[PDB]
Amino acid sequence: SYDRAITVFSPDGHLFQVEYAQEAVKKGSTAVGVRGRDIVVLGVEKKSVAKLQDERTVRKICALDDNVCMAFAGLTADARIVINRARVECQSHRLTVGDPVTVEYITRYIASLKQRYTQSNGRRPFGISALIVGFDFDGTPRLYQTDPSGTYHAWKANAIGRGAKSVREFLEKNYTDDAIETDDLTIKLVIKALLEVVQSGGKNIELAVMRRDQPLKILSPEEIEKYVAEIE
Amino acid sequence: NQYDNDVTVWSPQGRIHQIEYAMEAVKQGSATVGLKSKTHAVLVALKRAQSELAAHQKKILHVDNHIGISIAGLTADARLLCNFMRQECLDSRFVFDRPLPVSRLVSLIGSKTQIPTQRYGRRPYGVGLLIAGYDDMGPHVFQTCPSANYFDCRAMSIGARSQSARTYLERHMSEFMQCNLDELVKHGLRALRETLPAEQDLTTKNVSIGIVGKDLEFTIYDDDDVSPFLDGLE
Amino acid sequence: TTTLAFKFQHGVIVAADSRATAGPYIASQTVKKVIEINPYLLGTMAGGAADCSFWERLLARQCRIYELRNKERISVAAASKLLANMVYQYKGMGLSMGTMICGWDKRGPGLYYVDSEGNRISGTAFSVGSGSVYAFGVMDRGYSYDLQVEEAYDLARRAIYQATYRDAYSGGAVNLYHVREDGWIRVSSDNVADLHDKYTS
Amino acid sequence: GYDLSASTFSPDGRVFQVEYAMKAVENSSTAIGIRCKDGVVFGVEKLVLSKLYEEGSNKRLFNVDRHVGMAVAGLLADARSLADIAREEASNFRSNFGYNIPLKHLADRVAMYVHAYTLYSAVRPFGCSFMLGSYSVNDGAQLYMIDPSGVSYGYWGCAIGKARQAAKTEIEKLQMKEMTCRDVVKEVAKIIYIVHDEVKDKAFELELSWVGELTKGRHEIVPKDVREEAEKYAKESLK
Amino acid sequence: SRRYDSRTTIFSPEGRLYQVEYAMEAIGHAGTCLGILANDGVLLAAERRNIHKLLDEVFFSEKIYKLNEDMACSVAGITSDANVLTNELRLIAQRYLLQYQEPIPCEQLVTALCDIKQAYTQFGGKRPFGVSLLYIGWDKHYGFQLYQSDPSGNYGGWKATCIGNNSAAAVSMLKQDYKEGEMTLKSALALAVKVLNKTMDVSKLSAEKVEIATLTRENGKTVIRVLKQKEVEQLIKKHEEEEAKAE
Amino acid sequence: DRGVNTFSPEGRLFQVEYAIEGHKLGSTAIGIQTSEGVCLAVEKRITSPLMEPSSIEKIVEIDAHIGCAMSGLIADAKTLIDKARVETQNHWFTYNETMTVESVTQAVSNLALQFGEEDADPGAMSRPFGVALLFGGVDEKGPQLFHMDPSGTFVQCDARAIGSASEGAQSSLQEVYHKSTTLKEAIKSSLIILKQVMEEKLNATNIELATVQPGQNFHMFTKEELEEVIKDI
Amino acid sequence: RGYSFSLTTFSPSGKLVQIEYALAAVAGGAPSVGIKAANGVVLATEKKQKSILYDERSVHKVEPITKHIGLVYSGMGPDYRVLVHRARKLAQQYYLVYQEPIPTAQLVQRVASVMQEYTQSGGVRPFGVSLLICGWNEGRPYLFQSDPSGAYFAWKATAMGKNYVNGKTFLEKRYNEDLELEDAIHTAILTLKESFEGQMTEDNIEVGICNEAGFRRLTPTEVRDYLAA
Amino acid sequence: TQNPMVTGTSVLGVKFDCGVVIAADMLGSYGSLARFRNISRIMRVNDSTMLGASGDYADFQYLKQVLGQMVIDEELFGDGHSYSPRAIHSWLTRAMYSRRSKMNPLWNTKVIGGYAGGESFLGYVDMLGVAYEAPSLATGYGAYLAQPLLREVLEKQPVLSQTEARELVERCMRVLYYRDARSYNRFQVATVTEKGVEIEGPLSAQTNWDIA
Amino acid sequence: FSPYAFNGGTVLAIAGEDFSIVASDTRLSEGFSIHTRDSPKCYKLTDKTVIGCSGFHGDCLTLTKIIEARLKMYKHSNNKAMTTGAIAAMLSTILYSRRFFPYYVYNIIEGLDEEGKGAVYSFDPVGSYQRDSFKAGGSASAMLQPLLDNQVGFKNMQNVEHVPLTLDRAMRLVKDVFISAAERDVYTGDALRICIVTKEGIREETVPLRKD
Repeated sequence: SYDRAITVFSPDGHLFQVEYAQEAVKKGSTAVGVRGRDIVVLGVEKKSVAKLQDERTVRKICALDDNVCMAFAGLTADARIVINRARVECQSHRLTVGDPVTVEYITRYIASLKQRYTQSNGRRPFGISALIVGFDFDGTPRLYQTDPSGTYHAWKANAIGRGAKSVREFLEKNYTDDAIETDDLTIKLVIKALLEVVQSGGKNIELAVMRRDQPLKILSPEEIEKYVAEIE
Repeated sequence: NQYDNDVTVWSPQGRIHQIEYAMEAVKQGSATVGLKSKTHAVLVALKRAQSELAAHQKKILHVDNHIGISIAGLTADARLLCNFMRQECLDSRFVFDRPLPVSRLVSLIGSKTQIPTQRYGRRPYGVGLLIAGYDDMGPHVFQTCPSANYFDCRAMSIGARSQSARTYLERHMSEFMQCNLDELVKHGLRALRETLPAEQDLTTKNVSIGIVGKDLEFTIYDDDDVSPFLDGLE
Repeated sequence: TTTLAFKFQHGVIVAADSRATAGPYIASQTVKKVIEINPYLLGTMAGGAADCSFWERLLARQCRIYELRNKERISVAAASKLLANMVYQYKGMGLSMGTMICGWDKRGPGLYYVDSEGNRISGTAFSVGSGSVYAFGVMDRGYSYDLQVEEAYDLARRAIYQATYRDAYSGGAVNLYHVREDGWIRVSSDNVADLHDKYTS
Repeated sequence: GYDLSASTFSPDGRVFQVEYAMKAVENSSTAIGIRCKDGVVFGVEKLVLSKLYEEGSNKRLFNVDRHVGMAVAGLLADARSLADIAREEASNFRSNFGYNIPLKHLADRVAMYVHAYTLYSAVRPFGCSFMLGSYSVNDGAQLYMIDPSGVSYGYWGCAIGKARQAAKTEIEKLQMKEMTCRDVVKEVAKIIYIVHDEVKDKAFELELSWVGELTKGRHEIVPKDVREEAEKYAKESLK
Repeated sequence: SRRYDSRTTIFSPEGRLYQVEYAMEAIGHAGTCLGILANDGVLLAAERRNIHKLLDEVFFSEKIYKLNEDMACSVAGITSDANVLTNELRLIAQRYLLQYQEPIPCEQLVTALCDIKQAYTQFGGKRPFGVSLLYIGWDKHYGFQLYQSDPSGNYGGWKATCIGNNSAAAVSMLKQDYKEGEMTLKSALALAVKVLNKTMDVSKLSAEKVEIATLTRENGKTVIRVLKQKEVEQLIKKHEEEEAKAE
Repeated sequence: DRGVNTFSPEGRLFQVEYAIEGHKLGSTAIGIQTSEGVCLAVEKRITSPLMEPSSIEKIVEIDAHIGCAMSGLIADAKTLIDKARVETQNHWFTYNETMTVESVTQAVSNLALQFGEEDADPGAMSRPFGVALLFGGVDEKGPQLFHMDPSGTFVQCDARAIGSASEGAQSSLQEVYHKSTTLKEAIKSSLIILKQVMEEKLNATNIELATVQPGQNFHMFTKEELEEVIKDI
Repeated sequence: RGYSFSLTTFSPSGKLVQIEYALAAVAGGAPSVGIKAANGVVLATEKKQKSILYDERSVHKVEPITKHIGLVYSGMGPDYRVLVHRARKLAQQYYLVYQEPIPTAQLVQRVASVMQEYTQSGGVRPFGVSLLICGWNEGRPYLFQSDPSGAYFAWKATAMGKNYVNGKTFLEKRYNEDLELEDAIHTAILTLKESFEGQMTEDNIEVGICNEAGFRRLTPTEVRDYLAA
Repeated sequence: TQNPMVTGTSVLGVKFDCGVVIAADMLGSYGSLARFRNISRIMRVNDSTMLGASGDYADFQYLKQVLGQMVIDEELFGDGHSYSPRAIHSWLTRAMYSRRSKMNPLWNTKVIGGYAGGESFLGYVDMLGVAYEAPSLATGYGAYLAQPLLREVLEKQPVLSQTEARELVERCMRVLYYRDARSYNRFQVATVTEKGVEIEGPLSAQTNWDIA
Repeated sequence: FSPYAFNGGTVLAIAGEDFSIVASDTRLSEGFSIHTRDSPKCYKLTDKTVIGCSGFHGDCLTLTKIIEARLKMYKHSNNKAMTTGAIAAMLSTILYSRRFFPYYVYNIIEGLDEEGKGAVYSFDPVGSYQRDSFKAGGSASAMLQPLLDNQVGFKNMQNVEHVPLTLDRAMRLVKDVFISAAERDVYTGDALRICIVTKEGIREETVPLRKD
């Protein structure tokens, strides 16, 4: 058995392993999410598609349950482990209490795992950041965000990855109860919020929307293509 | 400059710097004083001034009906040791339906404290103690050390600046046996007054007093229960 | 032992007797067979008294911890599931139980029956014990969903009274509770002897 | 970089960790032992640091069994650990085989235990050496001495401590093979008082013990009358 | 002890994993392997690294390792780790078949292996496997497929990939000669031969420096067949002819 | 270089000395004990106007008579909070009565220092915690307020302040406090000092406040009552 | 109780220098030679004792594993003994399960798996030895070679130990595919003779053969006749 | 033990002023065969504690070994404290209970006598963990045949002398020999006083009168 | 091998306005013979709590030792002594912990509450307990219960005003009840202990019954 302290304190009370994990998550592809009136949407950037892949196998937007979905930035191999553990937890909760989970319940579970890997012997921290969205039985949309340290908040709209430093300033100024009225209004909002960070031009973006019905619907390339023309 | 990190490395002079440092930890604390007469043993401690608003501390704890201790050093380690001593006395009374001799208790404590000092990736308990008890053979004032060896003494003081209390103690040890309880306690409070700097005298809430004896269980004296003892120290 | 419970228009009604026996000797004559789990839940006691009491105390503790963690109360379905799961770990070791959980949630009146075997079923009228077959004959013939509170009270009292009149392991007093939207209340603790003169001449 | 572990030979085939645990003993106060026809006699110069302690604290003579004594030198905590191990070894032997353990067997068992701590990086060697001694109608008196490395030899008189050099030199001029315990005890008192330094250390305590035929094979402590007389004789001899 | 520990599973001051970065450079110098997907099946085509005259060709292949009745792979990097991985893949496929009484899908196989590859980078103190894999297969849902894993533990579906040595230029020239949807198996073989002919520093191929396998469906059955030296020689002759004719 | 357990030439335990420095980088909290109850108050320290302020919970409830306010590593504090809740529920289950603030502080302080990297446990801690706590509540002796450190030393206070501005917050608390307060003047002064030391503007959504008193349970202030109090001040 | 971290790690260029160093150790052993003929294999070693005091009969370098397999080595003898013991155990387990003699290829695969396990576990070094396996099953002779890393090959004629480069450079020329076992022995002996620095004797070398009837090492009385030519 | 094999019979006990006297016969029965005829069923624990046991003999020997090692080990460091009759009575009760709770009991009915601090001790410890004190004891068939005479005497006079207690003990041993079919005509007699424990060799009840 | 024995004994508690009373007999038995004639069953727990036990004597002894240890652990951890309700709850949990090989005891806790009045708690071997006003367990409980029903409960009789139980009348009732129980049950009758838990402290008395 391997029992060593990998992440330990430092002069001035820093955790260098966690700081390095965050410096790593600061290099992924940008993700953006907003919370609508009756809809929730996410959006991820594709650095390059390479003209030879199969996009069905490199998707960064999964579905943990009927009403919960997520999108990450960082390291895909770690993201996969976290996602599968969250799926098993959702099934256990359904089995024991006879009701689908809340968004905050699964956010707490994920954050607890991430924190546990910062204080155990013989482990390094996870190198991913997640954005979790969904609806509940009340009919209230939610949007959260976790960190490699185990801390999570609730936000109106947020952006993770590289270029988030400008996506956040853009979204701060432009977010208002007017761009929220309708789905084809919020979706164009998200698209123009992502486009000024995509310096390639055009659509190198994946965009998934989730409404109270027809869950985790994913916009087709042609459909997403139409919106870009409308903006211009 | 490579022998001062692990507890399992000897120096070219046959010393263990880690055990040393763990002792220099014990010197940081506030002074204590113990002593015994023909029929009673006594502990007196000086609760340190933490801040302008907080209740001072707990420096004297019950171990059993006849045993009590007083600590100086890491309080977490101190109460970790106190739990072990309490379980020892409880186990004794369960099996033999009688109390425990203070000497056998201190033997168990030393044997337990020694093991960490030898293995890799472990550190010594950073706390010194002062035990007081009554038994068939009379009082006892044992003292322990971070390095697991313990002593037996008529009167001993541990803590910062306790050199003066130790000098006073030996200089006046000639009469501790015959002296009465009131006389015995005052001898303790004077000795404890010695270590304080010039700007402070014993008040009524920065001192504690423990007492065990022939026909009397171990008792601790509260903030204003120590008033009948500090009335004469002119 | 005789316990009953039936949902109706205005919530749930619960009743019981109070005698406990070891063989043919009546040890106690006023036990409490309704177990107040919290201000908003309640169970009932039939089978082994020690098993009943112990496991419903465990359940009360877990409901409190659920509330503290999730900032919301548990529901009747979830509480029944927790109890059934807890006792399924000791199947075949000799536990003796059989209980009823009643309460109100966002879905209205709830009435569940959990056993030592491991079953749980939703219903509109249950009855447990060794006078259960005597109480059924009166509940089935008097019950109606279009009934109000005092008619329900009278029907429950009459069922328990005739059950303890014909059964040897039932007697003493009858304790009546009532689950409404705003928690439960205690209605009456009349004694079967002072009921019998009322119910005849 | 070869001084930090008991798993590293020096380029010349040495183990400096054991060499340092030996210095730990090579600067501790002296204890001697003397074998005789009738029995054995232990003697230790016990140091009194300050007046405050009661006389009787920090004893260096233990009772490992009802016929085995033991004198120690070095770290007293390690010494007490070893004494418990030895008590454990003797009790198990009696429960297995139904009679008392031979000193030759006990010393072999304890030396193996000590040597097991000289091979690994997870532990450190003990820092104390000690002497044993018994008496049996079968084999008579005996005397052994174990080192921090785990070597155990038989002796006629041993001088573990700091004044080993001066102690051994004076004990060799003794003719112990013909004396008796009553006649040896005085000699132990005298030689310890001679080897004792009275400058660095000002005050010292003296305790003695013996196991022989006069005690019927039981290890004891020398009675108080014999001790006082021995001290007087030593003082007279010293001048 | 802490003095001798090498700390294989920690982050770098910039968020990197140095042991994985070094295993990737190990895999950088291995023998060239390449795969190509088509309408009627997939194909692998590796390069023979040990060409000594005194060797023996007892095995039906050197870097193929049929894993199941429907799949097969190929490796680059360290043979000793490759053997462990291949044994593990076979065991996973048989456990799936035992539980469900149906063959396993290719994505599930690749996933179950990449989990094991990832668990070697997060805890344990060991070093990671220095091996990259390519897979080919056929299942009920998606038909002919072609994947690729790497030491870190992340995979991805492709249509024409390449690992090993000079894989950069291999993929560069693959991008300009592959047309989605219209490629048949024969045009696939032609492109594979003509890419291998260049991305190998030698003057020209030898029909024994290469190793070629295909995969097809025939009569409701999967057939995995390693091509023969004469077939390869004929293909090389065909490549020699047409290329010569153009100029 | 070193291990986690390693004394210094002053016998200081380097790792604990660093975990203590990890607290001078948190947001200030304040507790105050009265003869009529206790009050807790903590700055929320919002980052950007897009973050929901109802999602920063730094004052939790341990039981119907005990509450807690933390500072430091909010990710670390959650295991302590959970274990305190579980211990209180166990005590109720076994003895049919409510625990005491002293007992809860003492049981929580016994998890500190329980770390190491060899022969510790199957799954054990690898470093000390980085959270300081503040307990408040009422029991069979009245309102009480305790304080906990990462070293494991717990004291009993009547007006304590923890955080990154405490060396300035106590310099005012020692002048303001007296043994004849009421909870209302306590609340007023606890708000005045916060306003004194904070960087933003003390309005009704970037602070938090709760109170326990001998009559009622643990109760949190509302954005109605809180606003009225702030406006009234 | 033991270290849990690896002692073999990757370098900035992707090498494993502990394995490279175990190979450098192997390159300093005694010469070994194997040659596969039309109806058998031949292993021939240099068993050169330090002085005349050493009793030659006590220790052997050519050992059997089953009734049809035998092997030799180059590198470190104390490691070779561990490998021999585990190979014997592996063969016995296979026979216990299948009631059939194990084939040479399965034997080599299991041995190389063990040698690979010693490159990635905690607190150990790799073996400092390479092997040369011999066998005969289903009417065919086999000859493999195993490396310290865990990679095995298959040859027609190879050479290990010191001067292996010139050994195989000379071995390539003479080798014929129609060679009989008795005429292959001459070439094996001659190859050893190229780099011996001394005079050949019936106790300077060891020789084992394997054909249809099983494995056996020749006796000095027979090595004498073979050396006479 | 599941099934006892070689068993002893009744042990007696009386306490007089300044001492305690106990007695037992020397016989091991192999289920109605008098197999061994010179075994000692009485132990001396230390200078103030005696012990006699009934039932299985191998269990008695095991407990002898254990108790002896305990007394030795506590006497080793000789710090001035020693075990007492009461401490040994408690230790024995605890060990018997711990064995019965695992369903693997020791099959004896021990009796502890002692004299410390200036007053006597006499205790009883059954195999199930039942334990008490009394001024007289008897195990086995003695509980029916000898306890009535002891109680008849101690009713009138609450205190006896050493001589009277010894006379009473032998007068009861005679009747045990008359009426018990597992009894023998050779017994030992131990006695603890302020000077220590004394055991007396093979005595006989030759005071028989068979007038048939 | 049966790990249980039946040893007799009767216990009886009665709660009043200011007081509380536990009583018991002093005979120990096994089968048809008498072990001792002076063995109590009432144990003082704290200055305001007494507990009476009945059933199997080995379990009674073990249980009282465990309870005495846990009171001290609680006091050392909480800086105050336990209360009667906390003691009853803890006893419930202790009895349930051994539920597949249980203590064969019938416990009867008595004491004063924080508001200064009697509190009788009855227990069954596996944990079930309830606060009563009087209770009787043991070998003559079916003989004692109807008499207490008629006297303290005042049942089945009209033409009476039912004024509370003074200490005098309570003690007289306890004495007469035990005399009549001794005249008909073969397991009671050596002597009678009476513990009185009151504000000042616990008192005890003794009365003789008729011998066998």
